[PDB]
Amino acid sequence: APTADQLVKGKNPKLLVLSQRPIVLETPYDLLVSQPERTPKEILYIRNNVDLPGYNTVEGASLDGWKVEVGGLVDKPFTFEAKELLELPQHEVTMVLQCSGNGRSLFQPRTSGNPWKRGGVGNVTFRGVRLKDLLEAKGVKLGEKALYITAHASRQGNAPEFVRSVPIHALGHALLALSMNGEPLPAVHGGPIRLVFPGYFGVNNVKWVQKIEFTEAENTTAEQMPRYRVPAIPNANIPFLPQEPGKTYPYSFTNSRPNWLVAINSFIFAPLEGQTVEGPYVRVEGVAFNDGIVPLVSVEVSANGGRTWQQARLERQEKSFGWVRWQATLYLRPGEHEVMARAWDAVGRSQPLDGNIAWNERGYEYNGVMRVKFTVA
Amino acid sequence: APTADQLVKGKNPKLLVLSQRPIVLETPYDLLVSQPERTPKEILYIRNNVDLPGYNTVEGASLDGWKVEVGGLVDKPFTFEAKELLELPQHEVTMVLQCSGNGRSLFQPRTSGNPWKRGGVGNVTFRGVRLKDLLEAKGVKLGEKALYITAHASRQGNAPEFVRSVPIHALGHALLALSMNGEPLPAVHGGPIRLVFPGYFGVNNVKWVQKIEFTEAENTTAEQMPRYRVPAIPNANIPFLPQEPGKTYPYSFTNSRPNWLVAINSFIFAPLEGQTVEGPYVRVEGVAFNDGIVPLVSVEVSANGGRTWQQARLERQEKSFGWVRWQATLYLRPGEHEVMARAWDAVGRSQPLDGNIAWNERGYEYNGVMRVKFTVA
Ligand code: MSS
Ligand code: MSS
Repeated sequence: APTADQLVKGKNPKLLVLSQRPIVLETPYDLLVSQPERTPKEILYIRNNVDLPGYNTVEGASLDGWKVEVGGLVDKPFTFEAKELLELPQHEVTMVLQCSGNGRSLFQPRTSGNPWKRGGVGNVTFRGVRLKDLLEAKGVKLGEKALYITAHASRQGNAPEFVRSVPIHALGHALLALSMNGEPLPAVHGGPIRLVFPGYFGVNNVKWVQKIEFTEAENTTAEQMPRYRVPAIPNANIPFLPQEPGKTYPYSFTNSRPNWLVAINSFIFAPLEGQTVEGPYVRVEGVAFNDGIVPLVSVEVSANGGRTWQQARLERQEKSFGWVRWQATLYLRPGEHEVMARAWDAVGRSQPLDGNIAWNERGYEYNGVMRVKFTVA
Repeated sequence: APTADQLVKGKNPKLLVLSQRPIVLETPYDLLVSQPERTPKEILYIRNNVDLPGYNTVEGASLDGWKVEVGGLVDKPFTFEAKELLELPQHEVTMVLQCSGNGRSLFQPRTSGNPWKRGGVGNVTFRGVRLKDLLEAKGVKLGEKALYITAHASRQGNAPEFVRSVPIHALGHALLALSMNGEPLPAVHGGPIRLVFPGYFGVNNVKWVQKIEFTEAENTTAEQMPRYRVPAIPNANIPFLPQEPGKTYPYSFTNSRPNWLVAINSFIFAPLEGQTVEGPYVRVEGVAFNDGIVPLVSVEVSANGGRTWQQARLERQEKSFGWVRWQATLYLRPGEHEVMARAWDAVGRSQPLDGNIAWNERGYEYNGVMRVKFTVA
């Protein structure tokens, strides 16, 4: 019954309320496509597993008294006040912030969790201090056994824990974010301080970060195992181990992998589903992205069910954690049509033609080839 | 100075001698493409790391007295005579047998190791007893901590060890091979008994198998670490972690993955490089394969540098560990042309447009898009 603006001060009233407690808001697709360069805080999706009491606003939060512990496998563990970061060199990164569960509702049969369509994604700029720059300023060196960064959320207001482990390789780009889109980081988006890992799924970008621990192993909390994992052959070159749709899987550390690197994807922004569009030359537009480790090589479109794929034009060629706009202009005769889009990156990653092959019981990492049916007048 | 037939009795004299000691023979490409359904023993490539004395023939070897130990994390370790397998249910599998290093010479700058072009591959049928069927017949159950199959070669004739670990998930298809292409398994191809893992690189298919050990960890031999590995983020969804070409990498268990699942690939068999072919309709032929876990979705060809990709026709649609033949008939005007081929499978795997992005100092897992330049008359 409450609208998004009543749950979170300053949110657009049209955001879809997937959950009140905890707070989960989805961007309507028509609103998402209206901001193809950068998703503003008024429409950016929300997914809390754990609400921090009083942080349910798009307004900034005070850094005053916000202490962060840095420990585990470092030579000299230390605590810093967030305000110290104001004096350190700052960097910004434009990145796709996407929920592990975005696309969940496209799996069949229905999976468990927030029933996202494609509105659990945004493209935003975070600004703050690189974690490696803070360690350098403090004169701290990582231990040889440090294989993970394990980030813990604040538990202020008697909140449950929220603990995520990412690979130590994420230290290269890890960012203590103080700002989003040039403004104070919204409280509801993890203000006053969020640890962001560019090119990693949203779950890993810990809002209200209070502890940063260098660990030899993945943390053993529920939020790390069995949740936020997909079936896999560990350290083998297959994106996931396909399973029978609808079957429960016995998740362990040794037969499943975490939601970490953002799955390669492309979204069609124009035309929209069921739209009538004019003339014979139809300009198909969208966005594409990967985990930012390598550049995209192509985004390709098919209007003949994959018999032929046509290279689209990309807005930029260089790799990015942020999405890249694309367009392909197709000659189409009047009547019903269907266009599909697929991304292809420099290490050969692409999208499955049938996204349901990735069926998993909590419905993570959907990246099936997007199809749009429309009419040419 | 010795020809292939002088190093290994019954090999075609035209095989390329890459190494005498140990024995490494490469199939010339024109000979490989001449057998597009099944590679015969007369032309099949050889790569020994460790020669077993007297096993340098295409002739079969006696099973008499060949004892295999099965141990580690099983309830009831046991030893069996290879001849026992004659009485057990047998299965056969057609599979791509490809060296980890196939394509090595296409990396730039030059890497270390056997300078394969594309002739370190064959498509063969192995027949014997599934390892899981032997465990079932013997009434043996795997321990909960069994995470690897660790296969040891015979050390008869004072030979050095050869020890490979694969994931326990490989138990599903693991095969104790007694025959190849309907004949006694050639001694030089691991007769009288070879443990084969369909869809895994050649290195893992241990010739002259003497011990099969279920282990909690990868073995710590030189042949497991640092050799036969590529840089990676362990348990993250990227086929490898790209590195600067020509730079030495500090391989460990925690920053690199083994050569395990066969990398998705496609080879163009017709036309051949620099060939003149007739008329306007050019029939491009080749083979494609992956690790057999999922079907291919398409093989696609481009004659315009990737601006458009055209779906080829596949010989078969069902998944296979063996290669699948494909053909695309292209309308081409007279003059110089270049055709590229790319495979795409059901989980979205494809090939990098520039294979050199995978540069690694021992030159493993090359799978760059193959290009063939030819003339249309
Ligand atoms: N602290 C914290 N953080 C955090 C959380 C919680 O709950 N808490 N969630 C997750 C998730 S889950 Mo799924 O994978 S997506 C997601 C994200 C979201 O973001 P935004 O809300 O800002 O949009 O966040 C992330 N982070
Ligand atoms: N026992 C044994 N096994 C074995 C060896 C040795 O040395 N030893 N080598 C490897 C390798 S390395 Mo590279 O990844 S390839 C390969 C293969 C081959 O096979 P053939 O010769 O039958 O073709 O084998 C495999 N196995």
